[PDB]
Amino acid sequence: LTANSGTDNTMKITVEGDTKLNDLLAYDSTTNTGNMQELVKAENAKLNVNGID
Amino acid sequence: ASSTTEDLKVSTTAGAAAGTYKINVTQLAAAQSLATKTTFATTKEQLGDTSVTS
Repeated sequence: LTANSGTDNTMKITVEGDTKLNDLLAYDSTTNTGNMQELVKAENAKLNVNGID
Repeated sequence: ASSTTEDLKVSTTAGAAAGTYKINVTQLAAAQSLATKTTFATTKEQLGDTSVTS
């Protein structure tokens, strides 16, 4: 599962009504713990235009 | 789909998902080639025995 770009798009997933699936699909990005590993890490674009960051 | 390199070619079938993928290629497939040790004289000189018919 991939989200859009940026660090305001990190995901916190939960499955309600099912338990096996919740054991499969459950992540929390505030604490960086869940049932799903993280292949890519979110980032923001940083640039410098005429000395303004 | 579009790629930033020319060593990697990319095509898309029906059903993909939008996004950006970061490919690293580590190794390339090869194929086994076997060569006879005993080089011959002509491409019409007989190699197997002429006693057998099949």
